Amino acid sequence: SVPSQKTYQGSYGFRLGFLHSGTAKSVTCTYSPALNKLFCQLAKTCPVQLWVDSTPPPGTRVRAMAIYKQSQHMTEVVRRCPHHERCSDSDGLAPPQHLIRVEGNLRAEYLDDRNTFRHSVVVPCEPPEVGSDCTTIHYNYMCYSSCMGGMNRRPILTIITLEDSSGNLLGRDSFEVRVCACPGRDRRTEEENLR
Ligand SMILES: [Zn+2]
Repeated sequence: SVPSQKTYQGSYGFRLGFLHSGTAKSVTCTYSPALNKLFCQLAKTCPVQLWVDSTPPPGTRVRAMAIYKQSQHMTEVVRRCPHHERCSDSDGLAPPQHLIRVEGNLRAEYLDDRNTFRHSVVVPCEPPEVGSDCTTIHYNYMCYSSCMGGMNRRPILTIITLEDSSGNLLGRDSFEVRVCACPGRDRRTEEENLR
């Protein structure tokens, strides 16, 4: 099967937000609204904002999962390549096979689906810090888009779902991801191509 990628705000008005980081050659993570695509370096912090219109119930959670963007690859589980799954760069919580990690959240849980074999990482939905209007989750992507035997140059999407305590759907959003050495240059290039 294939997880849905349909944008759905739901009862709570759920959607994502991204910082405006620019495209200098030194940038480590940058988001393109025109492409709905995040460009980031290997294992670097990717701040993703969560926005809602109203407060969801206690026990609400936020899950991230990657899928291949191209239909002919959609049924294939997105996972780390044969090199990176064995490089012992564990943070003590994320399984070494998982592409997406959450940084600095001890309540993060990593799922290997018993039926689809797909990977995801899920955290409790938390209110903004005092003085802030949204909550930020810090993600890491642990393989390059180009990794042989892994993504192998195939584009992926990250799907973020807002879930109730049973795992039922409350909201959904998504964005394409390219993990690369020079996010600034590649974003500039792909945006120029689009024009
Ligand atoms: Zn890799």
